[PDB]
Amino acid sequence: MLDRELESSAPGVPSVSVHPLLGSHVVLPQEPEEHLWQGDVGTEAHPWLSDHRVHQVAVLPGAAYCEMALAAVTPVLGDTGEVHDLKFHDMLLLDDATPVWVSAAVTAPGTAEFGVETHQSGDRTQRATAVLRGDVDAERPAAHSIDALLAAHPNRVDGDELRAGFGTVGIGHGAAFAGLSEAYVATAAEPTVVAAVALPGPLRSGQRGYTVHPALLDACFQSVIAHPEVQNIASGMLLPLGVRRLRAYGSTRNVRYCLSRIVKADSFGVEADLELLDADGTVLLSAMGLQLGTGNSDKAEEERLLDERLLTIEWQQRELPRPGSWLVILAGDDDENPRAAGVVSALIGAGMPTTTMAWSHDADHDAQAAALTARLDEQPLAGVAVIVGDSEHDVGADARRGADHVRHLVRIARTLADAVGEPPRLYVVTHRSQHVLDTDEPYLEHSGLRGLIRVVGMEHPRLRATQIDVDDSTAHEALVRQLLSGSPEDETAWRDGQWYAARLCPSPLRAAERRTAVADNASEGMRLVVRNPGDLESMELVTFERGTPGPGQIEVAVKASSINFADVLVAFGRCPSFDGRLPELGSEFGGVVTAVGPGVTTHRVGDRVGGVSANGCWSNFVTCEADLATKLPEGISEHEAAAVGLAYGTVWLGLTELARMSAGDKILIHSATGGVGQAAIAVARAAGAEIYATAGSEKRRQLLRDWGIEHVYDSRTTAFADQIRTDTDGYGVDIVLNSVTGPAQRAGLELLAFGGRFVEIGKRDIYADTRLGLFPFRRNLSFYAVDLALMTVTHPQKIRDLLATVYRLIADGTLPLPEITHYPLEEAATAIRIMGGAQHTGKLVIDIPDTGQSQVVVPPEQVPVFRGDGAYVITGGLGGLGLFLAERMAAAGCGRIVVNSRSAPSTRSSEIIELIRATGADIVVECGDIAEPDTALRLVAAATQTGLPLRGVLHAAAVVEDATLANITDELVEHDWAPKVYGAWNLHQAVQSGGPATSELDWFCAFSSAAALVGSPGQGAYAAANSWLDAFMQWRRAQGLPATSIAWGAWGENAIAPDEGAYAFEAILRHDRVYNGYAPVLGASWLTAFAQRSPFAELFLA
Amino acid sequence: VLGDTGEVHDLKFHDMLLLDDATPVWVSAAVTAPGTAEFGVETHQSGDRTQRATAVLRGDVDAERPAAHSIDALLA
Ligand SMILES: NC(=O)c1ccc[n+]([C@@H]2O[C@H](COP(=O)([O-])OP(=O)(O)OC[C@H]3O[C@@H](n4cnc5c(N)ncnc54)[C@H](OP(=O)(O)O)[C@@H]3O)[C@@H](O)[C@H]2O)c1
Repeated sequence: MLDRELESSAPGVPSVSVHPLLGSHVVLPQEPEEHLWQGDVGTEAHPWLSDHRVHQVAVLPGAAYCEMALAAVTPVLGDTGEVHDLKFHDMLLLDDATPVWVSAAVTAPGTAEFGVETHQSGDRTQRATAVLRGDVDAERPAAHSIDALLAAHPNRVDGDELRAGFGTVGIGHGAAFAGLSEAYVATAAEPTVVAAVALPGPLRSGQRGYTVHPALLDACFQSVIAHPEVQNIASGMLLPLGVRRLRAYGSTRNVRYCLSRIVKADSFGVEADLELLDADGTVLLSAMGLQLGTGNSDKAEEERLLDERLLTIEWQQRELPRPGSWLVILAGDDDENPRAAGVVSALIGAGMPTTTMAWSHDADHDAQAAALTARLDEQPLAGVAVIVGDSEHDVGADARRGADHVRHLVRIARTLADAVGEPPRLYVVTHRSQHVLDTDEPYLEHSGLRGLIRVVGMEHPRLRATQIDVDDSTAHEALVRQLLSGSPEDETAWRDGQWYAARLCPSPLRAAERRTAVADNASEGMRLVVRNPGDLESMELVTFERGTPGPGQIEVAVKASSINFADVLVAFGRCPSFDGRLPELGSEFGGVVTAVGPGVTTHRVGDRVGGVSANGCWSNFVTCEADLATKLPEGISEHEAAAVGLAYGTVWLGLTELARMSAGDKILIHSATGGVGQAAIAVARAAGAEIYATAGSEKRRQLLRDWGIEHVYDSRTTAFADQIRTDTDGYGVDIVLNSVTGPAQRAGLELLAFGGRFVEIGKRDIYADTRLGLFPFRRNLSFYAVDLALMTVTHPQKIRDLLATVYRLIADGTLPLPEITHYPLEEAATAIRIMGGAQHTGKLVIDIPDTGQSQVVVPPEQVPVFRGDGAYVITGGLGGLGLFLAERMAAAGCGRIVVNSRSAPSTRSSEIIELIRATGADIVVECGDIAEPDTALRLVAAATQTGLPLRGVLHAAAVVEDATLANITDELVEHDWAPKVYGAWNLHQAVQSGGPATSELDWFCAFSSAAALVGSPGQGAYAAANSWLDAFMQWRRAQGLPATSIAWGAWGENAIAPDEGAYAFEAILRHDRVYNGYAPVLGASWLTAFAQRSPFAELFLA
Repeated sequence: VLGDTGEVHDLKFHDMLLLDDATPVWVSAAVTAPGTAEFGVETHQSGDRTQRATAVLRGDVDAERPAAHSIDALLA
């Protein structure tokens, strides 16, 4: 509109052009040339950013920081430049609004430090850092022949096919990030990829002021994965971690191709060099040294894999929802079932024509099978309820009976499957078959049937194989309610009047699923720590092995320790440290020497001492250096010294030592109601200084006024400054014990006059690199930084003397001790909530229990598991997993490993045992059929023989005979059942039967199968044997004995690897969880098929 | 700063800013206490920072709109 422009040539709105990401730019008024941008990278501001998402959560791609760095070059360094050593730190998770701060600072001419950070509730989080360089030479790589390149790379890779592959590992690329059309490759020998990238149509409008659009640059990074050497080697989650050198030669608007080159292709990561070419082949941008990789740590990769692979069955309290003839059939005729009687009466009571069948063991099964098939063809029925009979506490009997039930349910299930018409719904009613409520002790016999009904439902889904695990107390009126409601639930249970329903889920927790113990407080190590800072509920009492001290160290028996404000920040994760590592809870202590390490003349055992250590002083025993402890004088207790130490030390150092607090001079004590505050008052009163104090609460301020201190102000504002200037007739103060921050720090410096002694104890502003204006220093001011924590490492003698001098002054009575409020170790979190909320006054002391009392404690991975002072037994050790585990255990440090297998050792097995015995650890081989009882005893006696107590068992012994329900013979059931169930019981008995050597074991593990859990068709007999063995472990745990079961997946020698399972096995044992299911889950065919068929795997579909 | 109606308190000017074709100035307001903020204008040239103006800002003050006058009566 030529008119609109001429009339608008007068009222113009004041606006300025900005970068889409970087946003508003400000150059700070300081040397060196320091720049600063503030901008939004939220999904509301930049919709297209929602299309890049890791694990279904929108995150900022690596490519975004690349653009930000490239963009920040020209304004800082007014020239053509590069971006060197660009690194991506934490993963930025995007919201509707995600403000981000970029900042570049000139270090040297033609060089500048770059950095993208994000600020949340005061806490800064660095997201990326690099170096900008302008001095670099204009070395534009020569244009390429797009025709020749594409001719040299004939093998085409589709973009959608590759982006689908990214979705499996967890990385999602939406419409915006689908720029990669297709990538052309050749072989692994050829290290290059010619990719056909292009910024999608919607984003072409939004090319705006981008050096390179991050959507486009990420599509180039995707192109690197199309290389065959990358696909073959690094078959894991590859995320960009950084870029060695980034330069833009021109506009990337017309980029149509991306030429990649593999520098290095390793299992850990992939390095590559990129070049963005236009249609002609001219280079527009180059990325040398693009580093991709498995996000963080090698050990953190294992921990993450283990979590995804684990599986557990969980029971949910459910209600029967919404809105034909029936047949009730039995499994024991000589046993009169009131459940069967009551069910038939309740179905007829509901108004359904019910018939009853009496199939029992030791009966003509071919004739009864024909009688059943006749009843089905005679009348069309809706469902068939199979009532399993319960005989009449002996497990031995229930293990033998459990086989007969499986053999009999196969006979019944086979005849229902072989139906001319539409098969009716099968309902199997078992008596306390499996564990649902934590209080339950499982009734076996029916334990094996849950694996069979799961396989029958998979082999023959027409008849929806449903299981109903009933208890004695429940009522038949509520049971038939389930049969007639027709809910699609396949695994169900009844405990009292409540209906439960199973559901498969991964649960790799480490809270209740971690070992527990009880430990003495006089003996045995126990320490207090936060498993994850921020949450005070995560404050745990952990165990530690208190070892011999030395050289030049001392073990102290702590009677008490303090709670400093520093220990609160540690609890919330807000504590700053020069080391970088977050310190341990408890800095100071007061105790009695336990042991003196070789060799120190200074300390003696039984000396009452107080000191410092780190390493957690909220524990019964602390090992501290001789440099950090001092004998307490007679005038003070362990608890008095534990409170005083740091508060008075910091003050002593700060006021009387650094600031040389003279008499009469005015002192400003910030937050004077606290520990350091009360200590400051004490020495200020002693020195004869005029006190000016501050405090947050009115109640807290009024306390200072009552303590006899005139001149009290608010610590949360900058009022105190002008108020003190008025209350001193413009003089101000002399000394300032600054615990406060920000403008209150600056205001405090501006306050003190001539004498000027600013003592900063507060670390926040130092670690934040706050540019402190030097102009107030024109009056001979003196700034003092104080970090006793650091001093304890750099000059421990000065800290020794500083503690020793305050313990002397306080014991002499030269200084009076402050308000001390004791807290038992248990209520430590409560003291933190109080201190952390500014509710407290004075000092808070943690009292350590000097008693013969016991306290419940948690061993994380201090668990023994594999040890040289203990023997081990492995059934099925001469082959399969057992031989790999035995070899791994011998290497892990095990004294005597008895290996068993009914067959003699093979030629390759004997060779493996020879090299293990050659490399120290002895391996005994005692053959036998574990199904026979004498074998279990012979094994146990052999493992103990070398003066070693049995510390663990492994039940890998197994037979696998697979057959379809139609051809599952009665003999084949006993073949698979015998080693798994009879061996497990004979092992259990051999352990109890054994003397005190066997009554000391740490674990009892049993290798189960994932086929029992899901229902792999054809297994059946093997599946049922495992479901009994899985329930047997929950029963063994219920009795108190240790017990474990690991339902394994598919091993190698997509499928579990050998060394992958070794870590999982060892890990599962470090934790107190009975059922563990290690199996490759990802997005497998058998899981996607199982999730859509039944609501048991509801959480897997999502 | 204070997303509301506000007063500017104790506005002081110090050194006389002489202007050139370019004279960059940095304004800077920080919250100190609630509904209150230290305001400050300054200029950095050759390494010497020069505070050209300062004040406090208040958003907690009450809108006591002075009464309107009679333009014509006033002129009489
Ligand atoms: N080596 C060292 O550098 C060193 C040694 C010791 C202590 N210090 C520093 O000195 C300070 C006091 O130590 P202390 O334990 O002896 O005294 P303290 O009074 O026990 O420490 C806590 C006080 O900090 C104030 N505070 C401000 N913001 C707070 C928040 N978000 N949460 C909780 N409290 C808050 C509260 O006082 P008001 O409400 O009265 O303002 C509270 O009483 C700490 O800030 C600590 O880092 C430094």
